Amino acid sequence: GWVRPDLGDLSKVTKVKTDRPLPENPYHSRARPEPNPEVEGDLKPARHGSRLFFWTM
Amino acid sequence: DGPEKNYERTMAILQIEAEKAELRLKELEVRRLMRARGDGPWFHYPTIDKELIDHSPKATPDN
Repeated sequence: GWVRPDLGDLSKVTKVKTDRPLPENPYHSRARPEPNPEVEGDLKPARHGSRLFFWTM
Repeated sequence: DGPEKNYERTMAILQIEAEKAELRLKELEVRRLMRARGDGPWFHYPTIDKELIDHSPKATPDN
């Protein structure tokens, strides 16, 4: 009763039932480093300007 | 100008200059920490962007 699969059939992506649980950390990665604290808030003009030597702006 | 105007004009000048001087000393201290520890927005030398990585199943399994 075997029917030869048609052109293109064996290259299909199929779905399989399995009881093996999905691996949680397949790469065995360490915990990632914490990101640097975000800079937030409203942008305000610089206090007394550039403050470069004698410049007042 | 009377002595009072010059006196209180001096205080206004001194306040601004004292505030700038403190900020100048604070900026140097902040720069020293950021460059030593790399935990700030400054001296943030770029690393490779991880969105460049391809996470698709590869031609072979072990990778």
